Amino acid sequence: THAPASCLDTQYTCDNHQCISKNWVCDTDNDCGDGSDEKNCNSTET
Ligand SMILES: [Ca+2]
Repeated sequence: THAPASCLDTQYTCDNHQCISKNWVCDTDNDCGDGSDEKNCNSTET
């Protein structure tokens, strides 16, 4: 019994509850607007 996450399976759930592609997460461009997809990442890209 798997628990279905928010948004699509291949989608990411931003802090703003936005549903973007998981391939957009931490791609050095804020997709969620608030940039939560970029904030949830561990790299010194600045
Ligand atoms: Ca992004």
